[PDB]
Amino acid sequence: MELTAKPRTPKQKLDESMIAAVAYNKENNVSFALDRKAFDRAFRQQSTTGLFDITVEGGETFPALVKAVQMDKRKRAPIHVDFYMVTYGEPVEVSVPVHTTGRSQGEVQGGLVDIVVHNLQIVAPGPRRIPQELVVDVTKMNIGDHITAGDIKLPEGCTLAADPELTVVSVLPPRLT
Amino acid sequence: PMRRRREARTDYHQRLRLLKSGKPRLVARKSNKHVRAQLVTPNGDDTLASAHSSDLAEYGWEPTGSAYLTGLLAGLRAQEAGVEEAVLDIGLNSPTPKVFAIQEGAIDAGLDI
Amino acid sequence: SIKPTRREYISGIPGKGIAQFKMGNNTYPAQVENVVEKPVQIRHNALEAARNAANRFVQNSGKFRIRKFPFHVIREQDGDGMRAPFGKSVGTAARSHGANHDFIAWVNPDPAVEFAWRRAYMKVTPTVNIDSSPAGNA
Amino acid sequence: MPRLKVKLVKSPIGYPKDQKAALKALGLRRLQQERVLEDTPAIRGNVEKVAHLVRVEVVE
Amino acid sequence: AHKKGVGSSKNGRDSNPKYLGVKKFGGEVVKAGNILVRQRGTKFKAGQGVGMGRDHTLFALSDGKVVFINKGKGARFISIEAAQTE
Amino acid sequence: FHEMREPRIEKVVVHMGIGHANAEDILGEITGQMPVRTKAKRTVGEFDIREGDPIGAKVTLRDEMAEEFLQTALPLAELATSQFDDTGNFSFGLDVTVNLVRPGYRVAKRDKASRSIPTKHR
Amino acid sequence: AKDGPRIIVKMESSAGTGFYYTTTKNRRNTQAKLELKKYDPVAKKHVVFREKK
RNA sequence: GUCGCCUCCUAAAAGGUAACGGAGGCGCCCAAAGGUCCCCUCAGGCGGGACGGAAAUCCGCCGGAGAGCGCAAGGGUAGAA
RNA sequence: CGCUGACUGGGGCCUGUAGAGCACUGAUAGGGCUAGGGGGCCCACCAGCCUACCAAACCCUGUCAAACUCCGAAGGGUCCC
RNA sequence: AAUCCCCCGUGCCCAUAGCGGCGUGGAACCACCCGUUCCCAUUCCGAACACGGAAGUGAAACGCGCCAGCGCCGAUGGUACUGGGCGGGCGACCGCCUGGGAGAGUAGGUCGGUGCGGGGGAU
Repeated sequence: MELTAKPRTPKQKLDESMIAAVAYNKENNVSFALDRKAFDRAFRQQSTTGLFDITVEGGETFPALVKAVQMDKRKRAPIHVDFYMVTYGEPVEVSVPVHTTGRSQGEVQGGLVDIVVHNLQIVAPGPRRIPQELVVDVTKMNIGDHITAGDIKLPEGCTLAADPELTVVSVLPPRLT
Repeated sequence: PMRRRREARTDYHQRLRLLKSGKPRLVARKSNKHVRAQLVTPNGDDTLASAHSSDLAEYGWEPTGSAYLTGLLAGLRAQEAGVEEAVLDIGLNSPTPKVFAIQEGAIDAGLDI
Repeated sequence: SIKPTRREYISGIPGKGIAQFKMGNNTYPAQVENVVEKPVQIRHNALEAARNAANRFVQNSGKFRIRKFPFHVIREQDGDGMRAPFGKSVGTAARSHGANHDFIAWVNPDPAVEFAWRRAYMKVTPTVNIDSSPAGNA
Repeated sequence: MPRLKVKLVKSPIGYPKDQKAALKALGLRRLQQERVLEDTPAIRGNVEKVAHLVRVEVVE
Repeated sequence: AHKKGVGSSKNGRDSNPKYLGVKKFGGEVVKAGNILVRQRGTKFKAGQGVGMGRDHTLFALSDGKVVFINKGKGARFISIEAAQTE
Repeated sequence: FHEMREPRIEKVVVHMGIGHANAEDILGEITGQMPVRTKAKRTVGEFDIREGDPIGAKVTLRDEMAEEFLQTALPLAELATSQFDDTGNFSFGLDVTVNLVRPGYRVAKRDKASRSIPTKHR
Repeated sequence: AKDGPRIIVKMESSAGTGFYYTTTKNRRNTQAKLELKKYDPVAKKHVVFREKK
């Protein structure tokens, strides 16, 4: 949303209210613009979890946003970001999240819980074609069970930029099973 | 391993053995179907198609003779250039009776080996 | 930064003796956690402990995860007196590099675990930083 | 032929070995005095390194 | 009349390896590159090494000397343009 | 091309070996390609602790030779089943094995582009 | 040298007379009264060479 | 306690420096690990069969050599020692 | 002896800490797949069966090293101009 | 005989050539091939090394092409570390001013590029 800059001035820039952030795209880049105030708001929403874009000179109103960056620093306040769009029908490198609900199985009865080393899902469905919020939770939880890649259950866009059997999300003893 | 330490069979380094010095790499490349040798001499040297089974057709005298000549001649072709004492090049296999053959060539070829 | 004699000649190859990592429960978004800023060969023991007392006060779901762990150690009085000092080991930990990802109180809506960790900081030693993660804490 | 005109300041008293040489080199006797030279990255360098040393002026 | 234990304490002594003559100086039929004595010198400079490329020593005479593996025995001649007709 | 995959011999051993002198001489007379290899280990599961002795006997025999043997030796063996192992190959008896030879076997011999022998050819 | 009746024993070898000898260290270890090889005494050159002493 | 000598680390990146600072080896040996000329392609893992169910022996696949080199380490390095 | 010297500019060639990194190695945590020990069940030469406790090794999420490093700068060196 | 397409000996650049998946070639080339008295030769057999020769074949090694899954290469903007200069905190240490500025991390790039000679293939 907006964000400007692109000359050659990171220090002061990298200072005050404007944080660096390259204009990255397949084939071309352009001095860092943006701002340490927009990043906020938007970013605050769900960086590489949905997507939008800003109007700098109406130039090229496109999506793709961030494919890297960091609040690095100790303090925990980012500085020096990466920005890449995608006006193509190739959209792959697509990492969008996936949520459950709380389906009661090991929890609200077994107190047991479940780790989700997954959460996210870098895949590649129908380029410029993804539900900013995709949910899938067949339920199940408790004892020494576990679910991961393999099973899963992918809708429409048949990608999987990923593999089978691997960090899905299981149920462990928040105390004992 | 480094390219030449995971494959097998060659000895190229037993070529570099003579590399050090002594003269032309009177290297004799074989392929049954025929024999073909050059003359890799030190300094990004080169060669002078000194002897080949095709150069002058491939005849019909098999191994024996072939060599016997290919060499000789070869040796003939070169000593016209201005060489003299050239180092041998077992290129490959053991100075088999072929090999040995060609070999003769050089020797008889008057190109000292 | 004086450190030890080697990873297998003086004292290197242990379990360091402690109480493992993970606790609490999952959670996809909710980013609930703790880190620091202080530098200190984190007092093993003190360490191990601390964190633990953490579980002692909570119990289940709240990433009682914790990303620390000592692995080297000091030494002192053993032998003659003060001069040519040989070495007698004791007390390993790990450098808390001037702040960083401590342990995580990670989960949907379960501050009943935030306060916890909280109780977890209180403890500890080198001050500590009370914080949230990508998004905050819900 | 950018001619450089530097002056003397903050006595190199006890300060880095070399640094001094860059002193006697560029041509640096008594204190707070003024000398000039051609750009010449050479002479240039030295002086610069000496930086804080004193003050450079583009003259002729 | 013996010696003890549980006192590791065992200082170490001296060496003296180097690249003597480093790369590209006035070459003199003398100790080329060093890091393995008994060494077996070579011809001119050396470029073979557990690194990749090679090293030239714009200095040429009889020969130099190796170090057993390190550096990378010489052989890729390189007398230097300073070896032509007077 | 059905003129490919369709087989054409390929090796085929037949041996023995005891924690030992000559017994292999009964081996020489039955064929002609003496096996001289040294087994070993260091325990007492037979009194074979000796970890560096000459007891391993193995009379290699592919093609040509093996033929005379596959022949004069294939009659006294009574089975034909199970003893059929994956890697197109198999081992029965006082010690004997023989390997298949589909068209995609050799390559696994090259020092270079050593195609880890695909599992659809073998 | 450090004379050590330990399989460590120093010896030489004549030159059929070529005259004198030449240096050598040894070890009964194996082949006792065993020790032969050629050289070249001030005597012309070469010459068989027993070692025993 | 300890003094000689071989290696690592310490040396901050040329070289090189204390510490009663860290850890570990040597006062052997090999007549054949000698000289060359000629051939070899490791450990291991997996799959198939004698005496064999760790752990061989052979046969068929996979392999910046992780085995290999009398001895401590470290460099080396199959092209090969 | 007389411009050669500390120093700077240029040009090669080197070292490879700090950092960082995990495929070499040794740690080490959350977990998945698995076989070793369990463990409860046909009574158990059964070596057939399920599964909540410990594990080895491979796989994902992670992390420490002076005597680890596929990676690699600050800089210092040395010959020439 | 002093131009391109191809195969063959073969060299430099030490994986932007390796792995592997499919494929194509045999007039020419090359191998596999056909046999084994004599040269030589296997600690066991002429499998490999090897001498003589057609038919047979492109299966295999092999050569050119397509495929990013494993690998290899790898910028820009960016953060650590720091040569030099100067300030804060008793404190482990923090910061500033000026030139140097990596790895990993997304883009993407790669399925070699290029020497000399020999056989042809282009009156």
